[PDB]
Amino acid sequence: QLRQEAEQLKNQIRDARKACADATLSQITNNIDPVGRIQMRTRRTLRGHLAKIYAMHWGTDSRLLVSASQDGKLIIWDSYTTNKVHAIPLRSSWVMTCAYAPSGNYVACGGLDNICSIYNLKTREGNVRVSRELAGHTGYLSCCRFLDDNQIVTSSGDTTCALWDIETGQQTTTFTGHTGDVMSLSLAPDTRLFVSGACDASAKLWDVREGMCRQTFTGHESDINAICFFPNGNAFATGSDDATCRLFDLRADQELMTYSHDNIICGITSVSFSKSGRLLLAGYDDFNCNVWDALKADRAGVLAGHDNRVSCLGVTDDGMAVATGSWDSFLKIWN
Amino acid sequence: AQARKLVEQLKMEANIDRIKVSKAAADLMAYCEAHAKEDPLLTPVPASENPFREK
Amino acid sequence: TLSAEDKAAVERSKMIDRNLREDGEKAAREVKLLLLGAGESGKSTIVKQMKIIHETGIVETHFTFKDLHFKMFDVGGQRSERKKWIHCFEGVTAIIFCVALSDYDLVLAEDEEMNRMHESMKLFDSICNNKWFTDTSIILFLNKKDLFEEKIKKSPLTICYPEYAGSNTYEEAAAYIQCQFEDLNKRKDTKEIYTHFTCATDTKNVQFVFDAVTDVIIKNNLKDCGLF
Amino acid sequence: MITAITIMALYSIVCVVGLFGNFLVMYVIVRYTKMKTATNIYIFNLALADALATSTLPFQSVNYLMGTWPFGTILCKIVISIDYYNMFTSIFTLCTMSVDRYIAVCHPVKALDFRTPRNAKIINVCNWILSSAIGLPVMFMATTKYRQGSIDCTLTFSHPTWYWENLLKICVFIFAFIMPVLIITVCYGLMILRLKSVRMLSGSKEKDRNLRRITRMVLVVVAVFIVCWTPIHIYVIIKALVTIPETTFQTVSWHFCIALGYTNSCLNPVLYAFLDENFKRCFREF
Ligand SMILES: CC(C)CCC[C@@H](C)[C@H]1CC[C@H]2[C@@H]3CC=C4C[C@@H](O)CC[C@]4(C)[C@H]3CC[C@]12C
Ligand SMILES: CC(C)CCC[C@@H](C)[C@H]1CC[C@H]2[C@@H]3CC=C4C[C@@H](O)CC[C@]4(C)[C@H]3CC[C@]12C
Ligand SMILES: Nc1nc2c(ncn2[C@@H]2O[C@H](COP(=O)(O)OP(O)(O)=S)[C@@H](O)[C@H]2O)c(=O)[nH]1
Ligand SMILES: C=CCN1CC[C@]23c4c5ccc(O)c4O[C@H]2C(=O)CC[C@@]3(O)[C@H]1C5
Repeated sequence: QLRQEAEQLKNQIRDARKACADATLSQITNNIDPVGRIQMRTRRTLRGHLAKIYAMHWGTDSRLLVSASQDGKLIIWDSYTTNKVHAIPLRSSWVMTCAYAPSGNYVACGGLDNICSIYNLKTREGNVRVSRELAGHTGYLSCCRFLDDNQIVTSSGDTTCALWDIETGQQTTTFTGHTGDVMSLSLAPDTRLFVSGACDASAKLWDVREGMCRQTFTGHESDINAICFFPNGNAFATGSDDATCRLFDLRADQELMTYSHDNIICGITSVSFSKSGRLLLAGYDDFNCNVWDALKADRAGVLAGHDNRVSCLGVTDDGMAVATGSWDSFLKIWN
Repeated sequence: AQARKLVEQLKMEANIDRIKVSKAAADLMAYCEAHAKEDPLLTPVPASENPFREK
Repeated sequence: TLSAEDKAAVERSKMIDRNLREDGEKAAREVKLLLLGAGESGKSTIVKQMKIIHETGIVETHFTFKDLHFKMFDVGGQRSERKKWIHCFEGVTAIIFCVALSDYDLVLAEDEEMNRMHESMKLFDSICNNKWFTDTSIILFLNKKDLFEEKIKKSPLTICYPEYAGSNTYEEAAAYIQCQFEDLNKRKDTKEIYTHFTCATDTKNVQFVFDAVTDVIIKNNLKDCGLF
Repeated sequence: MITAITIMALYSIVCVVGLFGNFLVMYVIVRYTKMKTATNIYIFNLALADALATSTLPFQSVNYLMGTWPFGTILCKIVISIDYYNMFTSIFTLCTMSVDRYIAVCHPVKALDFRTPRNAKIINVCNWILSSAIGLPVMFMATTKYRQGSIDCTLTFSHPTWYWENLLKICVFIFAFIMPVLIITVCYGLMILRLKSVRMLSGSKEKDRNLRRITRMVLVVVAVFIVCWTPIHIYVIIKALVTIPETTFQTVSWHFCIALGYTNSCLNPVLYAFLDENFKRCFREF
């Protein structure tokens, strides 16, 4: 019935993208100066996790981050002095995401319990306690990012993202449209769009203002495990299990660059950009992260020293730190 | 029910603007070269102002 | 050279390390168990039988028995892709795999064509022969005793397996189901399926699972001491 | 004649290979693998006792060679004290490693909390303290005496010498030959019976092969312990009981007994660390 016209509309979209694609990224950057041999060493190491760390997030003060692990502990790391600020006992032993507020007043975490827990960090009593229990999904909460101090956008196991009013504890819009289990999302710097990648090998841009999808990028093969916006908000990179990262454009809609090596087969768990955006650090699954030149697709360096799977990655806002979490219970701050 | 929804959603998605990929890639290149002096990991800084002093 | 604020930060981090060490010592003694099976077979019933005698998301149940603290991980509320969250259960002590004996001829609720027992067999295949459960022994609780008795006194078992040659008695049929549900694993030296038929015998269930946990704890201690 | 040269060769080769093996064990237990488990701490302490015991061998070897001790009273005082000290520390670390394995196998629910690196550390602390508590009498009571135009520094005793030397010799014998042997035999026997009866190690050819390997390594450990300790302890007790006439045969018997008692500490790293399965797993990593 309508499947044939849907298929020819697919073909029309691909034909429009082919016609609009006139020169690849690597053709114009053929004369750019490469970053060359890069070398980075472990300035700090945050020891104190006793189980499998799955995700972390930085802070906008570029000093305090938060980490989560299988033990059920939410440890706030002072990356300057390598200290512990808080230890929040999670009610769920299974978490694979956490978020840190730009205001710092709130912290979030979620996992196989399908519920996002919110804890208050600047409570008048001086301790940390639950403030709102954001429930309403039907799948595991695989990513969470604070839109601001009163909103969080979350990607869940029920193939739908959801903006959340943190005060009332209810959603305001639902981002249905994934034919596959969504894992990661990333927020635009202007905080009006967010792109989320799912297991159907497609990342979708969404309008945060009303709750509608704008593009879909189907370059990858297996399933999307990571995603991160560019600092200008007009591009993003996707991590996935097909041993390849991909850079996309929100406007040109094509696939700009591919980040793969024929000598590596394992998947990619986390991606984050630097300030300039020339530096994309993809946490691989060969026990280390990989430094990628985001214009030449050249592996500039390697970030080795992890005893287990690399689970999460994040570059701080002022770009002085590469915080790598891992399954071997050791965070490593790099510079 | 989902088939007509995806058809209408992707018909709405199809009729959007697409700027030339040379222009977008040049804008990405310009953003990268215009912030090269600001990125600490691309251009390393001496340990005087570095907040990560090993001990 | 540390000021008062740095001293307070160091003391707070030390206190957090102390409470964290106590919590890790508490949590390195607990016993972790993981429930699987088909959506109707046996998992909520066995955890309901468990909770009735000692007292969405993951359902948890904690209890004590012979000065050993156990844990229940019922993942029945995870209506999603099993592949992307199965790696979160590496450090579990043992797996309680609940299947149904009387599901060999029952037709699955979707498409009215696929068999329930063969679907449970495929699930057991994917769970036994994945990269995350190799050193973890799988307990198997072949439930639905009386229903299986009645349905094999009424109907032949050859409708499920078109190779059955034994009589329609309970012992030979249950032995056939057990051995065919055992030999499917591709690695028999390390994996040790401790099978136990049950319907409502609460005392035997906890003793059997404690025996299996004690065996895998013995194996872990033998790995720790370097003997094995 | 030439018997002293063969004794010198035996002492030299035992000391050299013991220090060689102990140095390899120290290097591989520090740099390659870590000491975050109870058994790693126990093997490290055993290697410490074995290296410290076998370093005093060339001192006694040149003591026999020159027939005199030109190294002063304080040096052989600390040598005798550290010899008794190292012999008890090696004995007690073997005994406590054995009882740790027995607790691990036969008492697993209790070993969930009784087997921690902190508990291993405090057991080693109590080990070396309880060895010091009996090596302290050997400290001040050892002295250098003069006899027959030669210098030797066997330790003396109090004014009633006979029951003092009898009591010290029988205390050393009963402790370091009834505490180790009986406890290690009963503990490894109970462990190997319960390890025969377990479901993981019965019902297949590979399970029986693992059973055979575990019983074999236990038997080799107890066998080399007995072979290295019995011919010297009873020789000491019969030299204390009756007066053996001075003959080259009894002197080379004494030297062979000392050499075997040090071959014990030579072979404990080989049969405790090189045969350990976790150490072999670390070996195959490179
Ligand atoms: C040298 C002799 C004569 C003096 C007595 C020293 C004693 C108290 C020393 C010597 C060897 C030491 C042990 C050597 C190794 C370790 C492992 C380490 O991770 C924790 C401490 C521990 C367990 C030590 C405890 C204290 C110890 C037993
Ligand atoms: C239990 C097994 C290992 C056998 C142990 C053998 C030991 C105890 C044997 C081997 C050689 C023996 C010595 C050989 C020679 C002599 C000279 C003789 O005029 C008196 C006995 C005496 C001094 C023996 C004492 C006991 C001795 C040291
Ligand atoms: N006669 C008999 N009935 C049994 C037995 N065990 C369980 N049931 C029932 O079979 C239904 C399946 O739903 P069930 O809860 O198992 O689904 P699930 O756990 O996968 S979510 C439950 O209502 C149970 O009362 C048994 O031995 N004998
Ligand atoms: C192989 C060295 C072990 N030694 C410990 C101390 C001593 C010794 C041993 C066995 C039993 C003892 O009572 C005893 O005291 C000592 C003695 O009288 C001479 C022999 C020893 O140097 C030797 C073995």
